[PDB]
Amino acid sequence: SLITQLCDAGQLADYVGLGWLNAVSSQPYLVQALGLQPPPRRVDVDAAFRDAKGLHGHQPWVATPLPGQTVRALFIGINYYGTSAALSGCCNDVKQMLATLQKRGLPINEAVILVDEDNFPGRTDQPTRDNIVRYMAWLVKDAKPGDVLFFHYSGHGTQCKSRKYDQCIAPVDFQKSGCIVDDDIHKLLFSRLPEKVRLTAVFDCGHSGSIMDLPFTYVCSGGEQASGTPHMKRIREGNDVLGDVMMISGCADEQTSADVKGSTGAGGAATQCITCMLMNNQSLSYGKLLIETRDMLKRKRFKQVPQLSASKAIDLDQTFSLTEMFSVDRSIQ
Ligand SMILES: [Cl-]
Ligand SMILES: [Cl-]
Ligand code: NA
Ligand code: NA
Ligand code: NA
Ligand code: NA
Repeated sequence: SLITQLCDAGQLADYVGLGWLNAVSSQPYLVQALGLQPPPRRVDVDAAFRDAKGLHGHQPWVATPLPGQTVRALFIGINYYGTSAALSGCCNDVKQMLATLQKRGLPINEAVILVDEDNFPGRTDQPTRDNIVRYMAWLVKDAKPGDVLFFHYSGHGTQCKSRKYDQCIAPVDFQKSGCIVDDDIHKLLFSRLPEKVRLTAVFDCGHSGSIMDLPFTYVCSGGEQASGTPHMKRIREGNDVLGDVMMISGCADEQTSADVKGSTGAGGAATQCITCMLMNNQSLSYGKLLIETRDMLKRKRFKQVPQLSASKAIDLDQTFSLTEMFSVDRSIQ
């Protein structure tokens, strides 16, 4: 059962109290491009699920249980301290993610936190290639109808050579162990969910645009209005995802600029998008919330606009949530 009292297993983290909601930067940070990488070691999903046996998370805070549902979460933040790859804001993104989920009362049964920041309360382990792979398997391995899964990554996205380039993420030990290709992330995180499981995945990568091979997407570009009726669009033939996967990322505005012939930051946009969506206390639809969120990113000088991708065409009139299955937009084949 979920721990419902602070006297049950002792005191738990108060991330809001450590200033992680209100007293850390929510501004853009600099993300230098990593550059083209050598070929990665492709994932053996068998070995991943084997290495995940016996892994577990911990309950990060007390909250009100959702009847008929469990919640599992994996957070990955990578600053690449001391290297040419160093990023200032990725572990801070995870701080804000954790504090926002706590503030809003998401009842997480088990969380795993992979960050390279020292003295980070609740840190499970280092975000190495092998840890990311096995804990991705951990997140999805026990999934049953009604379950809710949450995934957050803030770190480098880049390209790696094949054995045409692949999009990939860089673990903290990428220099030794190589990157993880988006196809393998899709196979670990998305492909192995059964029906009636809900996942939300947030990828905060300054230089990717990748949508993890999902079949439907919606970009909340500059010409969208609250008085319009947005829809997702199909961008890939075929689909191997049974569950309800929703992904938040940032991408370039698809509206063509009126500039003919200001300052921004590329880091932190996806995290601000999801946290802004969660902090809005008015039970807005996906569509309306993405407008407000787009406006926040342009106000705060982020380079990116919001991108929502999914395993089904979500009716954007549906109320945004982390916990509910999608209402399908039947107009999108
Ligand atoms: Cl619950
Ligand atoms: Cl609709
Ligand atoms: Na915040
Ligand atoms: Na990068
Ligand atoms: Na598959
Ligand atoms: Na700003």
